[PDB]
Amino acid sequence: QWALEDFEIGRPLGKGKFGNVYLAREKQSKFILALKVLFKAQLEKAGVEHQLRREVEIQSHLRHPNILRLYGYFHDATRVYLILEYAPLGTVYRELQKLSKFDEQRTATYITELANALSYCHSKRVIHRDIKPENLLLGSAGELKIADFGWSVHAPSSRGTLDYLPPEMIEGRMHDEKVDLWSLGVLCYEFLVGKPPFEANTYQETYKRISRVEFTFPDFVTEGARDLISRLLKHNPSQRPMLREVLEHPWITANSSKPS
Ligand SMILES: Nc1ncnc2c1ncn2[C@@H]1O[C@H](COP(=O)(O)OP(=O)(O)O)[C@@H](O)[C@H]1O
Ligand SMILES: CC(C)[C@]12C[C@](O)(c3ccccc3CN1)N(C1CC1)C2=O
Ligand SMILES: [Mg+2]
Ligand SMILES: [Mg+2]
Repeated sequence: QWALEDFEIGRPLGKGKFGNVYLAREKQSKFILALKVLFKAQLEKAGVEHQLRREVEIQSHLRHPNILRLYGYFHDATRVYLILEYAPLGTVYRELQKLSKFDEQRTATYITELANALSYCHSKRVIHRDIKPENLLLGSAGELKIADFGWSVHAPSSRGTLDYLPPEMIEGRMHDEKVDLWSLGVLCYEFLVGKPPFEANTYQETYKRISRVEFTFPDFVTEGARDLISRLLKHNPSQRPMLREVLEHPWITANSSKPS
């Protein structure tokens, strides 16, 4: 159906490991969108065909305002093209670099939107497994949108930076929905502080800090945020709260600008 000739390509939006993402306009409708370009040789050498199929399959059937739409795909002799919803306000990653850290209200609002999207996913027993700032995008009204479903699967299951991964996943053990709850805790901390809680200089040390759950709070982190973050970052996945508990947490309801 679709081919390259149906699109006018514009400025580069961002780069990933495989993805090279461009602004584009569909010629006949003038529909503005983002084109994620992937190199077949690279996908082949890495052997990640199965991940790309999951990305296309999962994300094209999901329908939630806080989840980035994927409309379709095509391919030519050297490349694959994913047709995505364009997110005009950029990444949460960029916004964090701009401001250093977020206040409590901005943080709590992002966490609610995230918890809302993750709740929809887990209801279908879909787990994302790669929640982090560069994969969280912003809409025209500044609303958060989860993207990059390359690592997602159907729980239960086995299998760059370790910073967002829970102990059971890094230790090669088995995992479920609770992995996304650990990542949610890591994100809440990084939003308020400016860096992720287990960050270190080497892969080897980061691994040690994650598996031992070694993190501390700066003085300016309030009691409420401390309580929520400490509940999310439990070694034992079953001890981690449910998304409903997160959305009803006193610190969240006191500071968030959006509902569940
Ligand atoms: N729909 C989009 N709108 C705006 N920017 C995007 C969009 N998709 C991706 N980007 C930018 O391109 C980067 C890489 O995209 P991503 O799909 O995460 O690739 P990868 O799977 O290689 O990580 C993102 O971090 C973001 O900066
Ligand atoms: C025609 C065929 C060879 C294929 C199928 C493929 O696995 C795939 C997977 C998800 C989405 C699109 C496509 C494109 N067509 N693949 C990419 C190299 C991974 C191809 O080149
Ligand atoms: Mg990505
Ligand atoms: Mg990916």
